[PDB]
This record gives sequence, structure tokens and C-alpha cells, in this order.
Amino acid sequence: GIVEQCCTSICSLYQLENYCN
Amino acid sequence: GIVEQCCTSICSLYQLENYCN
Amino acid sequence: GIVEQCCTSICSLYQLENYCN
Amino acid sequence: GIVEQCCTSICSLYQLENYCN
Amino acid sequence: GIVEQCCTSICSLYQLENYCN
Amino acid sequence: GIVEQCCTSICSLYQLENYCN
Amino acid sequence: FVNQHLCGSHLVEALYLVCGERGFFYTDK
Amino acid sequence: FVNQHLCGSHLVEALYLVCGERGFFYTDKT
Amino acid sequence: FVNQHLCGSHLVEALYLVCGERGFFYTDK
Amino acid sequence: FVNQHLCGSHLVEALYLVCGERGFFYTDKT
Amino acid sequence: FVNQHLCGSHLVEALYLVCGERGFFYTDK
Amino acid sequence: FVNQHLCGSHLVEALYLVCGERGFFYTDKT
Ligand SMILES: Cc1cccc(O)c1
Ligand SMILES: Cc1cccc(O)c1
Ligand SMILES: Cc1cccc(O)c1
Ligand SMILES: Cc1cccc(O)c1
Ligand SMILES: Cc1cccc(O)c1
Ligand SMILES: Cc1cccc(O)c1
Ligand SMILES: [Cl-]
Ligand SMILES: [Cl-]
Ligand SMILES: [Zn+2]
Ligand SMILES: [Zn+2]
Repeated sequence: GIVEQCCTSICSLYQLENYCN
Repeated sequence: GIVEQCCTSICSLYQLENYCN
Repeated sequence: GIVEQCCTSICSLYQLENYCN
Repeated sequence: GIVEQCCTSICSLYQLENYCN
Repeated sequence: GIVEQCCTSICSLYQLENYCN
Repeated sequence: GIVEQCCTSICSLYQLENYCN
Repeated sequence: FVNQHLCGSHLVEALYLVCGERGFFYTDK
Repeated sequence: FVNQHLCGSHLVEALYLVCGERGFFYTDKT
Repeated sequence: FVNQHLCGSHLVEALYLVCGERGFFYTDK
Repeated sequence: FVNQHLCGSHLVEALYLVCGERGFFYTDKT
Repeated sequence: FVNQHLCGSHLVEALYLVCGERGFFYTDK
Repeated sequence: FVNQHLCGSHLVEALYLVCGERGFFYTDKT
């Protein structure tokens, strides 16, 4: 999940963008 | 929508909660 | 206090609302 | 008030600090 | 500037990134 | 740096202002 | 434009708090 | 509503959103 | 309406920083 | 872009900024 | 005035994320 | 003014509020 990917770890733009519609 | 509804006139928490899930 | 209740611990809406005027 | 004063014209920190305590 | 450019019309991340460094 | 001064430690106004232009 | 993009900024943060774990969908196009 | 720690500005804002027209009082650490 | 509710959002966060421990009262009705 | 942990409202906002016109979906903890 | 000071608030936070370590300069006077 | 750690966006914003018309420069970790 975003949370577990980008919160508990560091997340890139591309990674942050996997969650756009 | 939420934008038309909430930006134009002030939405409360209970009116925001309609846009949940 | 709010701080000690809702910061150092987790705080509900009802709890968060004890501090409205 | 702070809303009339600060939203209408840009308030600094020193002008915000009047609304403290 | 960024204010004239971004406040007036919606700037994306790629348009914000011009104002970096 | 700001980060190391005001993030990893606590930073005053005067200290926070060393970084204005 | 901006006045509804600056407003969306506030909306989504208003909906993170309210919705919480339930989550929300933020689109409209 | 979130089941989370709300500190600092995230509090004041949550107060702000949660209280509305009523308004509020923040004292910080008491 | 919104333009002074979106503005209040910024105000109160501006006052948390400034006021700090002293705290503040945010009403006006 | 920052190489940082983004949690809570800092996420939703980063999503918001990163997605734009497209929009997004936030589920929180999955 | 306010509508471009409330907007600057959003801009700089938009630029912290984007710019990251590189940093940014936020002036215009 | 708060006696707190100010990190990330809470910094840039505090800079923003604290500097005003002058403006500022943020470098992050130096
Ligand atoms: C909480 C909030 C922010 C912005 C607009 C609204 O209608 C409601
Ligand atoms: C810091 C700040 C935010 C919004 C309006 C103001 O007048 C001042
Ligand atoms: C992200 C963002 C916020 C405010 C105005 C803009 O043009 C862009
Ligand atoms: C109202 C609106 C427009 C464009 C994108 C969105 O996520 C929402
Ligand atoms: C100016 C104003 C109106 C309504 C509620 C408030 O807290 C402040
Ligand atoms: C556009 C503008 C005006 C005043 C101060 C600033 O930092 C930026
Ligand atoms: Cl705004
Ligand atoms: Cl935080
Ligand atoms: Zn935060
Ligand atoms: Zn705003």
C-alpha cells in the first residue's frame, strides 16, 4: 500500500504516481 | 461535485464525509 | 489537555470536540 | 477581526501575535 | 514570476520544478 | 544548516530568520 | 483555475481526517 | 475520522475543521 | 464563505507557530 | 522530488500535487 | 494581497516536495 | 513563537510566514 510503501519507507514520484487514477 | 459544493459554500465535516470511500 | 490527550495519545472527534467553544 | 484584518490585507507575524492568548 | 504564473493559472509539478535551485 | 539547526534541534524566530533573504 | 486548485488542497486534507482508514476517491473530470 | 496522533499544526487544523462556526481554543501543552 | 474559510485555515496555522505555548482563541461569531 | 517519508496529510497532499487533473484514491493503511 | 499570500503558502509547500534537497529560492520583490 | 522541531514542509511554511515580503532560501539538508 501507499502507506506502507511511501510512509514506512521512502517513495518516489513514479511510485507516488502508481496511485493516481 | 465536492468542488462545486464545498469550495462555493462552506462544507462541514458531516458534508465532507459524504465524499468518503 | 488536548495535547496530552490527542497528541501523545489518539483522540476521537467527540474528544477532539471537547475543545470547541 | 483577525479575519477582516488578515484575510483582506496581508498580516505579518507581529500582526498575528496580537491575536495570541 | 511563479506567483503570476502559478497562482493565475494552475501549475503542474513539472512547471513548479522550473523554480528549483 | 536550517535543517540541522531547526529540525534536529529547536530554532527560534531570530534563528529561523537567519534564512530570509 | 487556481482558486479551485488551492481549494482542492484544503478539501483533500479535510477528507483525510474525516474519512480516515475508509479512505476516499478524489477525482472529478 | 482518523485514529491517529494529531500534533502541532495538524491539531489546530483538525480543531479548525472539527469546530467550524463555533470556533475553538488551543492552549498547547497544559 | 469559502474564501474566508480557506483563509481561516491559514490563519490558525499562522497562529499556532506564532502564539506557541501561550495558545490562542479562534472564534468570531 | 523529496526522498522522504510522506505520511498522513503530507501524503494526500503529495498525491494531490503529483496527480493533478487526473486525481487519485487514498485508502490509508491496506 | 491575501489571495497571493495564501497562494504563496501553497506554492512553497509544492516546491519543497518537488525541489527536495536541491532546494529553492522564494522571493519576488 | 513555538519552541519545537520544525521539519519538512512545516519549516518552509514557517520560513514563509517568518520572512514575508523579503522571501527566503531553503536548501534542505546541507
Ligand atoms: C475544510 C474545508 C476546506 C476548504 C473548503 C471547504 O468547503 C471546507
Ligand atoms: C500567514 C497568513 C496566512 C493567511 C493570511 C494572512 O493574512 C497571513
Ligand atoms: C500545487 C499548487 C498550489 C497552488 C497553486 C498552484 O498553481 C499549484
Ligand atoms: C474537480 C476536479 C478537477 C480535476 C481533477 C480533480 O481531481 C478534481
Ligand atoms: C470569523 C469567524 C466566523 C465563524 C467562526 C470563527 O471561528 C471565526
Ligand atoms: C511575489 C513575492 C512578493 C513578495 C515576497 C515574495 O517572497 C514573493
Ligand atoms: Cl487558499
Ligand atoms: Cl509531521
Ligand atoms: Zn506534518
Ligand atoms: Zn489555502
